[PDB]
Amino acid sequence: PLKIYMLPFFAQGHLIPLVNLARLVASKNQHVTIITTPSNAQLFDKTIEEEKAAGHHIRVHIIKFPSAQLGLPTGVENLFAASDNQTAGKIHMAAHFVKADIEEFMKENPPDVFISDIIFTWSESTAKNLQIPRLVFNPISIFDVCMIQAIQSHPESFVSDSGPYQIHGLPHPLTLPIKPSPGFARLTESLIEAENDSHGVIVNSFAELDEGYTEYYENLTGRKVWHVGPTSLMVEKHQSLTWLDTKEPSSVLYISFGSLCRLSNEQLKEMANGIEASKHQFLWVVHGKEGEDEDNWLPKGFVERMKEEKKGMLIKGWVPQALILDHPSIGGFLTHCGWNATVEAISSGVPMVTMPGFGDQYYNEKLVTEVHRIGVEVGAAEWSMSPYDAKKTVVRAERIEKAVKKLMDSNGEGGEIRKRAKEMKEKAWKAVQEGGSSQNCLTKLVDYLHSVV
Ligand SMILES: O=c1ccn([C@@H]2O[C@H](COP(=O)(O)OP(=O)(O)O)[C@@H](O)[C@H]2O)c(=O)[nH]1
Ligand SMILES: [Cl-]
Ligand SMILES: [Cl-]
Ligand SMILES: [Cl-]
Repeated sequence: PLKIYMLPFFAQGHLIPLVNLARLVASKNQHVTIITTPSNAQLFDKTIEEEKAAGHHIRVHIIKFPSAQLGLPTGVENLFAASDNQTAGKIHMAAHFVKADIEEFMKENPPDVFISDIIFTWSESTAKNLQIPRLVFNPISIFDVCMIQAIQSHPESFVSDSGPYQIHGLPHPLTLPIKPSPGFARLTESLIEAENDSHGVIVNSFAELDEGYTEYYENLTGRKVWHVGPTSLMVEKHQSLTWLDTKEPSSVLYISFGSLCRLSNEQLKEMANGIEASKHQFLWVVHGKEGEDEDNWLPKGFVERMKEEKKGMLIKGWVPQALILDHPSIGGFLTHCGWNATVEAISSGVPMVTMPGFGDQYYNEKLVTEVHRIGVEVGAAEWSMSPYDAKKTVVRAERIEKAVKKLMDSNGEGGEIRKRAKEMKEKAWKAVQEGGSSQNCLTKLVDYLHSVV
């Protein structure tokens, strides 16, 4: 059994995929330690207790979050607790400050293998000075870094002031309506750089989804890709459901952007008009609007006609999203294309209507709509690097209405996309089931680590 230390970054889209990888590797009779901070460990300690109770050798080593060095108040230890770019940048800076406590812990208790999130750039020098193999963990598909690199390597394609823009050199032709904003290629230098006797990159995706981009990346960097994901699938009555029980199969568009990527008042109004003009049934979940005048973010009397024509339901608060996406009445998912939303949509076979909000979501959109055609693209109006900055432009209602109609209408393109989405669901569960690509690759990874030690 190997001694494997796993270092997640302090963000939910990074933390939970790496924790799930930790549960998978522990389930293969390995000694796994997750190194994290107190507020983050309490997001999954109950799962760890259940794994320990099943005989799996998995534990959490607590390190102090550098709140004092950053001037952050206690309990602000992940991006979900940040509310502005300054705080978000400080949490990114925290990845550098934890280096001393982690290096000290590893010089005293050296493990056999060190697995660290892409962000901890110091992990390379730490593994060399301790003479220990290190693998990088990428919590999303390898397609994103490929799209980024293709953009970076073709600056002549983005010289025009107005789009569309062509992305060349990839397995698929890709287009962008808006050019990437300065700094779009952050947190990729560790992934794009060539190999220096690399043990590979662990990728939270599956081979079928990344097909072609796996080879593009390996050819570009020389580094092996280990597809072991989606790890959230590998480790496997609310009034909304009651309303859905009255609707025809695949007849309801589910709309949810969550809390981080919540839309502006002007954007919510454009959305309601486009959704209403689409004439399709909808389940719209909005966060952070309880006790606010609906006229501030909805058209006049939107909710009145919404219930009179029996078209839509608007929920202000938390909904069981996993059960909603599994309900047969849902026929579409309008969302921001975050990785977790993308994986959940795939796992439920639900086609997406893509409206990316910030960051990696513009690349996730293209994987969904232009590579795999398991969703429909609304059309971005602004490229934002941050979820907290207010957008100077808005996605107009006709674009939202046209995209919903394109997916939800029967006689057209939506039938193919709906069928492709159902087939990707089967491919995703097959990859994580017994004998699937990601289960086989996880076994080969652990075997390879044994021969490296
Ligand atoms: O009303 C809600 C909002 C979110 N979620 C779950 O919370 C995660 C997504 O949270 P959120 O959208 O806030 O995260 P973001 O993608 O914006 O970072 C997923 O597992 C969803 O299933 C949920 O169950 N109900
Ligand atoms: Cl996942
Ligand atoms: Cl917005
Ligand atoms: Cl295989």
